Amino acid sequence: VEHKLCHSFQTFNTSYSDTGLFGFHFVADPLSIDDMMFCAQGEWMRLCT
Amino acid sequence: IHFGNLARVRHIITYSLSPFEQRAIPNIFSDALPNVWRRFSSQVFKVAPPFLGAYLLYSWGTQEFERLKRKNPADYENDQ
Repeated sequence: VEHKLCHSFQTFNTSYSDTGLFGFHFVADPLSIDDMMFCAQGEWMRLCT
Repeated sequence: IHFGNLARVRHIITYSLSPFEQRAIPNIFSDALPNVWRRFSSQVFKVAPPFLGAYLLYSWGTQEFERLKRKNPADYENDQ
């Protein structure tokens, strides 16, 4: 919100029998993709630490 | 802000793998070396020539210069 990074974003933990996908998906304007991904990954790193 | 204002690109998919899922120097023989030769081959005849032609000129002038130091007996065949 503070930087108008994306129109929307979501975390997801899709599970499967023997595997799965853990991540996130955001929708943004062509010119803020970078800052968004940056802040996002940051939070992930903020999680492990 | 140089990334994003570059150019109008449409319909191009690219696939790449994390560096840790692949080899650093793959197919050294099957693929690598052959191209190294391919490339060497391609250029050899554009480059090498003028270099070789220079070498000659070097060798020629270099020796011809020495020859001009040695004496010619035909200058003393009567100097008794």
